[PDB]
Amino acid sequence: SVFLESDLVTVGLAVDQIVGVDQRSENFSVVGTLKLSWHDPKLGFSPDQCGCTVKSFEDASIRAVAGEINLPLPSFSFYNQQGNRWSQNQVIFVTPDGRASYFERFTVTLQAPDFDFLAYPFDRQKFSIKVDLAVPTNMFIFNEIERFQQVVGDQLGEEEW
Amino acid sequence: TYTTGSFQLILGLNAPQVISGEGEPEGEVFASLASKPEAHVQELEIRLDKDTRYLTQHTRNLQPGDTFHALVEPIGEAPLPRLRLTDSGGKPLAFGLIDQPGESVELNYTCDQDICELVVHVDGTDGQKDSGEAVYRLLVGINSVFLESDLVTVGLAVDQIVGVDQRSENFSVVGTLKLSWHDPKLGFSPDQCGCTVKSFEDASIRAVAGEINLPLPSFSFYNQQGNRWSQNQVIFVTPDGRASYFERFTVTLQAPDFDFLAYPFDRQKFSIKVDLAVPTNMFIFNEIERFQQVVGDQLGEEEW
Amino acid sequence: EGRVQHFTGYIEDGRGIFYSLPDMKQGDIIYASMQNTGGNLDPLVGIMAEEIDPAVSLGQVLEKALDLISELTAVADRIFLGWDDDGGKGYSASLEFTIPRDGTYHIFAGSTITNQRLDKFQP
Ligand SMILES: [Ca+2]
Ligand SMILES: [Ca+2]
Ligand code: NA
Ligand code: NA
Repeated sequence: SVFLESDLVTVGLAVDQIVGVDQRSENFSVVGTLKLSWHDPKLGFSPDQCGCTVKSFEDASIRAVAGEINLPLPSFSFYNQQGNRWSQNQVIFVTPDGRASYFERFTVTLQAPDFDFLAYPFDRQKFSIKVDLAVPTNMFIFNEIERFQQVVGDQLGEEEW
Repeated sequence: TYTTGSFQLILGLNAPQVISGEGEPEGEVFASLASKPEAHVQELEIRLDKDTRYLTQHTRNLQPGDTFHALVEPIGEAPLPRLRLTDSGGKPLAFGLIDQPGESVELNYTCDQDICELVVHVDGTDGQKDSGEAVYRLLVGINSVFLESDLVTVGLAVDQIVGVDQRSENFSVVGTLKLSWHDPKLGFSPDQCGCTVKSFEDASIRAVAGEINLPLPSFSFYNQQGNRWSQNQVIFVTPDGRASYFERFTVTLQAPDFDFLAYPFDRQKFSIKVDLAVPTNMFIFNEIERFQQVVGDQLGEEEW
Repeated sequence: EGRVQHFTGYIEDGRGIFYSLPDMKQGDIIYASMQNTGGNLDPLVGIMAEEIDPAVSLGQVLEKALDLISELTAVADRIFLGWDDDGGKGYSASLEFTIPRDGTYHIFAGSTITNQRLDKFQP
């Protein structure tokens, strides 16, 4: 191990509701769940201080927690985000080992000019939810895809798209 | 009633400073702790489903010099599980020794530090869950042996169903939220304020926990869309450790339990889910408070 | 009024670092204190006059899903002449050892074997 390697993050995503599509402005809106899990020995928690296995940071952005802790973390952004995102049950967990995890249910509005409505209603479309990191490949990279739940959740009656 | 909490005792022999509030330790030692011990024992029948197959229970607080015994037993012919005891950090202090006949996996320990804060573990890690119903009697003892979740009574009432988005499968509602819950660690001593009541107003249980740096039963409306307009927000705490939260609110919630297939002859479910934001092992909902009419009858109004 | 030295180091993988004491004397009393200053390290400090390698069978103790206090106690007592386990300061990561005979000794500074988690026991 003579060269310094990027620590490896396993990311996961799932969608619960396709809740809006703006066909004029070529964007849409979706509700889903975001998980990143990643092993970094550098915030190792020693247990006798807390008296626990788990240290929790709640209601803040990886970015904000990095700033508070003043160390590097795998921050990200939804790539085509329009305005603001409504994030609930936001949290980042860190165990003693240097194992860390991010969990966030969210409701985001995304620009998709991959829309073409030329053969409407016989058109077909791509909803792409791009999650980029905000740090280079040489620090963090996505290594695995976590199938933490059904990616798309089958309520079939619902039906519009 | 009797009252509870922690204290600082200053003892002085020929030292008038001690009655003046002034304790700086000096001179030759004259006093300390004055004297089987007291025992505490608990039952619990634990159950181990496919869902829950490792279980841990935080013990509460042994003095240096205290002995801890624990025993598991099968309810039916279910398998003998793995037993162990551990500190809060997870460093092991004991293991379960399966007994002479082979019916009870027992474990033993007596205590080292001026705080030993022990944690009991039982796992059904040994085999694939066949019908997921093997259940156990757990006996425990020192010489309220387990530290228990404090119990919150929650209540809700709706005054107006003020919006339904049929396209986006969500709705909006106006209502009233109350949580009442008795936690001694909250305790206000009266001579500071000069009152029975301490009030925190216009902030989220979360925010007040942060300010106070203690644990409280925070919550979230589960399917909340964006922000909620909360008015007459407040949390009350009396000296006793009795506490209450009151909040009129106006919230927008995602309900994809909508099906509009038999419109207008469809019928629907408006579900207002209130989850806690802390586990079962710290706070749980114990009662439902019917504090007012749950649904408020203005009938002329009429749309749904 | 006693004589004191400071050291700082890093335990990389669990495996420890050796510090040599030449010219130790019959009767002399060695005091050692090892405090965590970063990471999740639970310290283990020990003394031995002969270098036989702890990493291999401490490695073999890790392999056993087996109790363990007795298994580790037996191994430690056999490999070291005197030893102690970090446990913050509650386990008083520290020992006192009276030197039995003249010679060169070695103190071991490393990690113990402990469980860190409540969700599963995997030490
Ligand atoms: Ca386009
Ligand atoms: Ca539906
Ligand atoms: Na309406
Ligand atoms: Na829609």
